[PDB]
Amino acid sequence: ASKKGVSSTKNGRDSESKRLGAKRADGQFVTGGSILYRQRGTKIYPGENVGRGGDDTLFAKIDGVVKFERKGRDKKQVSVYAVA
Amino acid sequence: SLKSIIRQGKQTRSDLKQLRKSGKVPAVVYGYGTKNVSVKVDEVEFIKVIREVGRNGVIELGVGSKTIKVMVADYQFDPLKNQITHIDFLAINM
Amino acid sequence: KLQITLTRSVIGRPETQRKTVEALGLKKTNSSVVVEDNPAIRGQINKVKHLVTVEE
Amino acid sequence: MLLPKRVKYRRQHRPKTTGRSKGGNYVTFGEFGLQATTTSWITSRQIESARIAMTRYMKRGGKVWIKIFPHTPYTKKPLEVRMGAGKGAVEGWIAVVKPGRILFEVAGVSEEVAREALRLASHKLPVKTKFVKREE
RNA sequence: CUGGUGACUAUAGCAAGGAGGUCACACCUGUUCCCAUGCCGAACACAGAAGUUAAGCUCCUUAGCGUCGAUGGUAGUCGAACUUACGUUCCGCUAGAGUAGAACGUUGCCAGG
RNA sequence: UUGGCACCUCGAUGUCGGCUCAUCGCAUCCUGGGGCUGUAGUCGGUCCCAAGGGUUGGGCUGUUCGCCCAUUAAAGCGGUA
RNA sequence: CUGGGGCGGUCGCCUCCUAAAAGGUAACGGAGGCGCUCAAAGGUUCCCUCAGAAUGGUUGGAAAUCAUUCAUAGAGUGUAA
RNA sequence: UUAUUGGAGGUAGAGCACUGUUUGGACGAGGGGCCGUUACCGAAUUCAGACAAACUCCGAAUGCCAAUUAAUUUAACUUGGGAGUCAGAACAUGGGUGAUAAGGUCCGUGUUCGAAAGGGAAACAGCCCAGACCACCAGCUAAGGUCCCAAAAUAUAUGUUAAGUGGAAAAGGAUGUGGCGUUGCCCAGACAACUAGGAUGUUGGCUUAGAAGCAGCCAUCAUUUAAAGAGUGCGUAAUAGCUCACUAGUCGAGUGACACUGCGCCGAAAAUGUACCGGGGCUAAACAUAUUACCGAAGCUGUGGAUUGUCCUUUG
Ligand SMILES: [K+]
Ligand SMILES: [Mg+2]
Ligand SMILES: [Mg+2]
Ligand SMILES: [Mg+2]
Ligand SMILES: [Mg+2]
Ligand SMILES: [Mg+2]
Ligand SMILES: [Mg+2]
Ligand SMILES: [Mg+2]
Ligand SMILES: [Mg+2]
Ligand SMILES: [Mg+2]
Ligand SMILES: [Mg+2]
Ligand SMILES: [Mg+2]
Ligand SMILES: [Mg+2]
Repeated sequence: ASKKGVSSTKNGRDSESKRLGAKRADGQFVTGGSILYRQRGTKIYPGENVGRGGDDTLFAKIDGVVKFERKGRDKKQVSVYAVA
Repeated sequence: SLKSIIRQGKQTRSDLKQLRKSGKVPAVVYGYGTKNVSVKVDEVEFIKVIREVGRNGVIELGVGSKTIKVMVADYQFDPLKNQITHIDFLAINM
Repeated sequence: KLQITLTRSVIGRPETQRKTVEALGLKKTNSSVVVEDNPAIRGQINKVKHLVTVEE
Repeated sequence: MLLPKRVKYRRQHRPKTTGRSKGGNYVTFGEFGLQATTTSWITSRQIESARIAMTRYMKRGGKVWIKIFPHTPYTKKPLEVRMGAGKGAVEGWIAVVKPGRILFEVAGVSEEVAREALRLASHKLPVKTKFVKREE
């Protein structure tokens, strides 16, 4: 049976997905050090008691409740506040 | 240069569809001297009134007991059906 | 008080709807429960209303 | 033969064809228009055929506007090849048309001439159409 | 009322027109001193008080731009029923655009008036 | 037809052409009946109805095809592993 | 590996889209990068703000350097997105 | 699981503010052929209108993560003993690929099969209904049905269809038929038919061999009219000739156009045999909209029985 020659694709590559995004919910209690948000750049900024790691990961510095908040007109941040 | 309408309540999608099938046009009256009012008009009568008074003419809209002098602020149209689908009445100040 | 009866089967229905049928306390087809009316119950009913019959 | 002078991507996902016409549903340049009532891809070759038909009937008296443009390349595999081994090469260019879109408009002629010209045009197209005027 | 310093998604902005000065803020006068310019006392820094509201700055007017923005309707859509129709029907949710309209900021603390 | 797919069959579903024997479809090659014709006649062109019957011997080539010689009313096109 | 196998192509890592607004998600689906570089292109303190355009100006032109104005990011961010 | 509340995120839609794509105008910073002004105006600007998986000034429904959270429900997790599984399939839907091919292929979501018997779909794993512990010559229902095969309506009311459409298909074609609207003319006589006229400048001008209403271009005007086109078709080489438009008369009541819709018609040709309702048959026993019955499963209920749990509780 007749069979034609086929070409090749130069595509077929992709990197591993990095599981970015929110790691804890607004209103959730977290312990100090818990990662809050994985990101490239500052899509979300560190707020109160929140640090920004070398790769922009947002993390809690204290035990407390996570709160995602507006930051100005276009930006936002995430904060952690100690519970009473 | 007059036409009467009827107040509406809270209407489902089927309610609006049945209105348009019956041949009435939903509309909203708003502007000076009035609160927003949701109304039904009759499409044929509205077309006659618009032909008489022009696109920018003033219409005397019977809204319940009251009568309001309004202008057609805008309208939504269905060109596949050649059917006026919605109307906005702007009660103009005097 | 609401009398709720499972009038259609859960066979062939999504697992989420089956979970709601279970949470309402219904077991077999044509089984019934008597529950206190409130928004939570009404929400469960609304989720599975194509499967159940409600009597006040 | 219409086609973009260039595109960023030559190999594109084929467009969605369900739904209604997003825009261009009114005659806006001329007096009369040809309104689609069914859905189809419309090729540059079909556009050109319809344009020539209507303009030749109008005998250069009036003005014609093509309201749709074939932005989208579509590919096709080479003859008698098996599945796989990458996407095929660009075959042509199409405009997606859904009910309500005005395909062509005409001005500067009588309504009767416009009707006959747009009838001749519509017979070249893979969609059902209707003669439409400017609304007011 | 003025100033300093905060809070708030520009409803706070821009633009245009107009008013203001012993207090204060500036422009402004200088380069001895600390300090400074890849050159420049322009700037930064310092010393100072002859002149000016010209500009900044503050205040007032507005709706041209920017900002905000309904109601009503439409698109889309969860679920259900019917369906293979580039679908239909019912229910809930409900845009974007646009329209009316809002708006030439609102406020905390401190020191002076 | 050339393919695409890989669903039956790999503890076997024999594969081209010819011969023998056919059988069916009609989208009709001839014969039958019609319409139109840029159908004078004799001939033709094109389309419609029609499947009853009929639809050839040779040269070359494994060939099917195809070309050729000589006929015929005609030397139909396909399906049936 | 492979829409049978051979032949062709590919094999690890990064970015985007496909991906159905959490995350994840395939095909020999659509596009590109990497196997380094920097002794500062690192740390810290202080200071600063672009690209482009218009108008003037000598060698100097459409673009060199100088000046004013406008210019909200259209610049830059070593190297793909 | 639901309710309420908060939050992350950029899809559907939408839009054009960015990156690209693109259609018509307007105008042109500026120079050239041009004297100032009749290319290019490639620039820029500007008005309006469109396109996008890898565009976004915007932005859902859902889904997702949570809550000193309420209601209903019955799981959940840890550790250890034993596994099997690593060929999946259809259907529906969101997508890629392919050709908006495949009972194709590859991902997302759901159901069913696998591993599911029973009823429906003629027969038919994957569709629709529904999950068989056992027995009954009891009852109610589901999907689907109720003229006969074959259980139950030759049911009730109002319509549509004439095509066996129902019981296979498109662009397109058509005085099929029903409904709802708009609108022209008309007893100051409409539409059709019949009687008569249908003329003059003039064979309009050009072109052509010829072109005289009637090959093709330019016009498309005037006079008598009770009206008649520089002419609607046939005809001629061109004329001629016939005819229409238009008008008057006869007659006497309706007549034409358009838009949106329901149901039908043609387009429609394959091979063993009717053979594209399961059959007979059907003009309803088809279709649409309502209403009341009934049939219909291993679903549910009734009665008795088995086993294993739970709870009262010796008993049962
Ligand atoms: K067509
Ligand atoms: Mg397979
Ligand atoms: Mg065997
Ligand atoms: Mg035949
Ligand atoms: Mg025969
Ligand atoms: Mg294969
Ligand atoms: Mg995601
Ligand atoms: Mg979209
Ligand atoms: Mg699946
Ligand atoms: Mg098995
Ligand atoms: Mg019964
Ligand atoms: Mg019987
Ligand atoms: Mg049972």
